[PDB]
Amino acid sequence: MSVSAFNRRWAAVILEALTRHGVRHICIAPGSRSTPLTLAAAENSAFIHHTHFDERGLGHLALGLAKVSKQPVAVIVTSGTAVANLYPALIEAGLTGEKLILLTADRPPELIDCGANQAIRQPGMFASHPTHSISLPRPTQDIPARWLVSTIDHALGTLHAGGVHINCPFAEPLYGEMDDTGLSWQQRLGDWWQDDKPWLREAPRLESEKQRDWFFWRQKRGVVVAGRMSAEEGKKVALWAQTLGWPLIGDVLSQTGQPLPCADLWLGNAKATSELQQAQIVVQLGSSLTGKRLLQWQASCEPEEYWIVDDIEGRLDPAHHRGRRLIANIADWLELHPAEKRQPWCVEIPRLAEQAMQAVIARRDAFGEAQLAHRICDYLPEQGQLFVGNSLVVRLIDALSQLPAGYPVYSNRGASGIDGLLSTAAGVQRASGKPTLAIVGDLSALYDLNALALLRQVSAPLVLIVVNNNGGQIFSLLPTPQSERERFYLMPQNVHFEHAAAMFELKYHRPQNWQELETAFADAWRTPTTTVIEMVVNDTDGAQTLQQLLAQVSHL
Amino acid sequence: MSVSAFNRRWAAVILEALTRHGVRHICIAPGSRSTPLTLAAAENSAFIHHTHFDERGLGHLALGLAKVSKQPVAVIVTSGTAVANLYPALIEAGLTGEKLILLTADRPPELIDCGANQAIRQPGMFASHPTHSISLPRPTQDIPARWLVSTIDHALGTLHAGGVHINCPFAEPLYGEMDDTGLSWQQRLGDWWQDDKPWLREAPRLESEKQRDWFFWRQKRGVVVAGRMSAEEGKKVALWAQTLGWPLIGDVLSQTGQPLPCADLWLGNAKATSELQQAQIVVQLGSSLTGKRLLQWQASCEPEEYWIVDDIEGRLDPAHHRGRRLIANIADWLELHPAEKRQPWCVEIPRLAEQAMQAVIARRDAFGEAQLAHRICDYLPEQGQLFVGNSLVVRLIDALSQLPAGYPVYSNRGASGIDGLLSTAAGVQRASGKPTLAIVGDLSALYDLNALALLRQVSAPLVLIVVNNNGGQIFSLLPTPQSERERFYLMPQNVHFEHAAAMFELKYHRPQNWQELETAFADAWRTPTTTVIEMVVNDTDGAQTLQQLLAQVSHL
Ligand SMILES: Cc1ncc(C[n+]2c([C@@H](O)CCC(=O)O)sc(CCOP(=O)(O)OP(=O)(O)O)c2C)c(N)n1
Ligand SMILES: Cc1ncc(C[n+]2c([C@@H](O)CCC(=O)O)sc(CCOP(=O)(O)OP(=O)(O)O)c2C)c(N)n1
Ligand SMILES: [Mn+2]
Ligand SMILES: [Mn+2]
Repeated sequence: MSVSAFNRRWAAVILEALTRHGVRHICIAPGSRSTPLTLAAAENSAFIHHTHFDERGLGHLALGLAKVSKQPVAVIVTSGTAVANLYPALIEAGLTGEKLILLTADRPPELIDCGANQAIRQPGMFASHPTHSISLPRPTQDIPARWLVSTIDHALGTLHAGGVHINCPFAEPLYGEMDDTGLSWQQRLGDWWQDDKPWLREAPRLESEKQRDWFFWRQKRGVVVAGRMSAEEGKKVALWAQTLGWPLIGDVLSQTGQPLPCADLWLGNAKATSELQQAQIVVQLGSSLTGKRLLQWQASCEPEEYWIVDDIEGRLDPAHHRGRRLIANIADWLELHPAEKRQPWCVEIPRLAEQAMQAVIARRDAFGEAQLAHRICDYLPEQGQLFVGNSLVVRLIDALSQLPAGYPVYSNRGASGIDGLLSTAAGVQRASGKPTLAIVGDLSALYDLNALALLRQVSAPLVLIVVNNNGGQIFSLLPTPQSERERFYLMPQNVHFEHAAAMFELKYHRPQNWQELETAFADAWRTPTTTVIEMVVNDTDGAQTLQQLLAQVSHL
Repeated sequence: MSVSAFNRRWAAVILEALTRHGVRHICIAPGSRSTPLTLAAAENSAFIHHTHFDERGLGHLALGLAKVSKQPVAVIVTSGTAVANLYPALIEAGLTGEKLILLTADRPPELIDCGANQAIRQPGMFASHPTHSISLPRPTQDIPARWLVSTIDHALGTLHAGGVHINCPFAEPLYGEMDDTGLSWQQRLGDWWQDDKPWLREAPRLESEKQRDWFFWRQKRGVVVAGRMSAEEGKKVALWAQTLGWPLIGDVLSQTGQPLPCADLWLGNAKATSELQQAQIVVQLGSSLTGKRLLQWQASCEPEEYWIVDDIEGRLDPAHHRGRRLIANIADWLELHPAEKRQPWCVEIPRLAEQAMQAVIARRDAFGEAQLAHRICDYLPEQGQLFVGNSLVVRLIDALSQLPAGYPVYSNRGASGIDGLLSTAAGVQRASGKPTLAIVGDLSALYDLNALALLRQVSAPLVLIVVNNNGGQIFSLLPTPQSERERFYLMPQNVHFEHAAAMFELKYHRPQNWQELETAFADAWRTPTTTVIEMVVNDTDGAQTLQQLLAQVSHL
C-alpha cells in the first residue's frame, strides 16, 4: 500500500543480491533520494560502510578499495551532479579493471525533463565507460523480485572487469515507518534470502587458450617486459625471466625487483638498443608502462612477434605490433607457459644497467625530488605498500630507484588522473590494513585536498609525502614554450600544506634535510594515523636531474 | 610537413571563430595534449584568460562567468579524466542555460582503445547533456579551414542555451618551432581574418508568439509566481503584477522585492490556499522554484490554465498542469502582454503575509543561521550582488527574508549541486566586478574547498559566509530516520575553516555575535579581497526554527 515501504523492499533486494557476488565494502555519500538504497545498505550486516561528502573522492575511495581487495565495491549517491562526480573513478576503473558497482539514485520518470529540482537525464550518462549499464524501471510489485535479482546477477556474474552503472529511480514518499508492503512480494524468492549464492548463476570465464607453440618460441632470443601486475606476479615473472635467460625490463609498477634497473636511462644508450634488436620475440606481462625511453623502445622495436599477457581485455600495445594479445591471469599463464633453463643471450645491457644505477648513486646526496625518488627504497614501511602518485614522481621513481621484488605498488595509471590520488590512497590503505607510503606532487594534493578528511581514518600509519616544487613541473620536463610555461603550464599556486594538515588534525613535518626526513618517518610510523610530510624543493631540479642523468648514461 | 605547426593552425581557427560569437572569457587548465588549443588561446588578444588546477572547479568558474555575462564562455582542458570533471558544470549549464564552450583535447583515433596513457573514449562521453556536440576529425589540410569554422559557426550560432562539447584530437609532435605549414590553408579564408563576423551567419531565433487571448485572461482572477530571472526582470514583474492586482509570490531568486514575503510560511495556512483556489489562471515567470510550500501549492492548485514564461526550453512545470509553456525573454514577454490596471482581488493573503513576517521578526535576536537568513537584506553590499548557496541557506532566505527588488541574486539551482559553489562564486564576482556576498554551508565549503585558490583573486571585495552547523543539516529538516541520521545523512565532519583561509592568505573571522559580525562585514568591504567569515551555529537550531515558524503561521 505504502510507496515508501516498497521502495525500501525493492532496494533491499538490490543490495542483498550484491552480497552474493563478493561486495563487502559500500561507499556512501549523503542525499535524500538515495534513502531506500542507503537504509537497506546500512541495515545489511554483510557490508563495511565508508562515507565521504565529495562524490568524486567517494568514487576514488571505492576505486582504492577495489584496487587492493580485487573485489567489487558498491557506491551509493543521490541524483544529480553527485552522479556526474563518479565519472573519473568510473573511467579509471574502465581502463585498469576495478569493479565499481555504482548504485545511483534517480528521480522517477514523471519528474524528468520538467524543471524539477535536482532531476537530470541519468541513464546512459557514462556512455560506454561502464562494462554494463542497468537502467532500472520505476519500482512496482507488478515486476517480480526474481526479475530484479536476475538482472543484477547477470551484470555482476558476467562482470569480467570495470564498473557497473545501476540507475535506481525512486518516487516519493521516501520516508515513513515500514509497512508490510512488498513483503509477500519479497517472499516470492523463498529461501534465497538465507542462501549464500546468486539467484541466477551466470559466470562464464574469459580466457585465452594456452599458446601451443611456446616451447618453440622460448628457444629464441627473447625479451621480457613487465608492466603493472600483482606483487606475487612480479616475483614469479622475475624468476621466469631469469630462467629463460631473457633480459627483464621491469616497470616501477611490476614489483619484479627490476634486475636491470634504470631502464629509462640505459635504454637511451645505442649499445643497449643495438643489442635489443637481436630480439626475435618480446613477451610483455602487464601494461600501462611508465617510462618514456621504454615506450619509445616498445614503439621502435621490430621482433617477429610481440606478445602482451594481461587479465584486462582489449589491445594494450599502442605501437600495434604483429603478434598476440593474451587474456589471462599472469600467474596462471606463467604455469601454462613455463620457462626452461637456458643460457642468457644479453652481455652488454647488464653492464650498462649497473653503470646507470652507479651514476644515479653519485648524485644521491642533494636534497631533491629526484634523489628522494632514488632513495624511496630506504623509506618503504615494513610489510606495507606504496601508492605512487602521477606526473614526475612515478617517472622519477621508475628511472632512479630499484624497488624490492614483491613489494606491493599501487597507482592510478589507467588514465593517470591527478584528480583522485589522496582519496584513492585512503581506499588502498583501508582495504589491506597495511602501513602505507603515498607520494604525490603539490598540484595533485591540492586537486583532491578535501580527501585529507578521509585520511583522518586509517587502520595503520599512512605517510603522505607532498612533493612541493611549486607547480606541475612535468611541464618543465616537456619542451613547453618558455614564454607561456609558467602561467599556462606550471600554474604555481604558491602554497604550503601545514594549514591543510592542521585543519584536519593530521601530524605534519616539513623536513629541510635527510636527517629531519628520517626523523619525521620514525615519528610517523608509530601510530595508526596519517602524517603529512611536505618536502619543499626547487621547481626544475627534478626535471633537470633526470635529463642530465639521461645524457650522461647515453654516452657510456 | 610539420604536424605540430599545423596542429596550432587548426586550433587557431577554432579559437578565432569563437571570438565572433562573443566569447571573451576562456578558462584554462594545464596539459600537454591541450597545447595547440592553449597556445592559440594565449596568443589571441581577444580573450580574458583564467586558470585553475581543478578541472571541475574550472567548469564552475566558467559557469559563474557565463551566469553573469550571459555570453558564451570557453573552457580548455587536456585529455583524460580532466574532461570528465567538466560534467558537473556542463549538466548545470544544460538546465539553467549558461553557454559553456568546452574545448576538450584528445588523443588521435590511432591511440584510442589501445592502452595508451591518458587516452579514453571521449566523443559522446557527456551523452545528451550538451546542447551540441562536435567531434572533430583528425586534423588535416585535406579538410578546408572553411568547413572547420562553419561547423563551429553552426554550433555557436544556433546555440539557444546550454553547453557545446567540442572534442579536439591532436597527434604528436605537439611542440616544435612554428612552421609555415597550414598558413596558405588558413589564408583560404581571405579577409575573414580581419572581420568581426562569423564565417557562416546562422542564428535563427526561438520564441513564442503573442498570446492572442491575453486580453481575456488578464481580466480573470490570476496569480503571479516569480521564479529565477534577471535583476531588471524582477522589478518589471513586480510592477506588472501590482498593476494587475494579482498576488505576487516571489521566489528568493526573483528579485521582485517579494511584496508578500515568507510565502513558504503563509502558504501553509489553509486560509491562503482556500483564497488561492479562486485563481482561474496562474502566470509563472522564470522557474526553479525554491520553497517546499510553494512547490506543494503548485502541485495542488487547479486553475483553468497554468502558464510558464521563461527563456529556457522544455516543460518547467513538474506538476504537469493544463496550460501553456511560453519561450521568450521575460522582459520582452511582458511588453508583448502588457498589464491592465485592475483592482486586487486577494484580501486574506496580504493579511497573512504581514503576520508571517512579524512572526519571523519576533525571533530575529538569536545568533542562528535562520536569523542570519532573515537579516541578510540588511547586510547586502552596496551596488553588489548575492551568491546564494544550496541546501538550507537558499531555503531559509526564501522563507524568512525579504530581498530588495532588482538587487542581483545568483545561484546554482538547476540541479542544486553542492559541488561547485565556491568556484562559481569566483566567476560570478569576476564577471561583474561587483562587491559580492556569497553564503554556503560547511559541506559545500569542504566540497569545493580548493576553490579558495581562486578567491585570492577578485576585483572587488568578496565576503564568503561559511555557515558551519557541522554537517548536512537539511537532513534534520527532512523526516530522516534518527538512528542512521548522523552517520549516513548528516555526516558531520567536525572542522572549522580558519586554517583553510590561512592556507590561501585570506582574512578570516569567527564572530560570536551580531556586533562582531557587522564588525567583520565593515572591514571586509574595504579591500578588493576575499574575506572568509565562519558562522558556527548549533546543528539543528536552523531547521527547527523553520519548522516552528511553519507551525505558527499555519495556525493563524
Ligand atoms: C584530472 C587531471 N587534470 C590534468 C592532468 C594533466 N596533468 C598531468 C598529466 O600529464 C599526467 C602525466 C602522467 O602521469 O601520465 S601532470 C599535471 C601537473 C601535476 O602537478 P603536480 O601534482 O604538482 O606534480 P609535478 O608535475 O611532479 O610537479 C597535469 C595537470 C591530469 N593528468 N589529470
Ligand atoms: C554534488 C552533490 N552531492 C550531494 C548533494 C545532495 N545534498 C543536498 C541536496 O538536497 C540539495 C538540495 C537543494 O539545494 O535543493 S544538500 C546536502 C548537504 C549540504 O550540507 P551543507 O553545505 O553543510 O549545508 P546545510 O544542509 O544547510 O547544512 C547534500 C549532500 C547535492 N545536491 N550535490
Ligand atoms: Mn608539483
Ligand atoms: Mn551544514
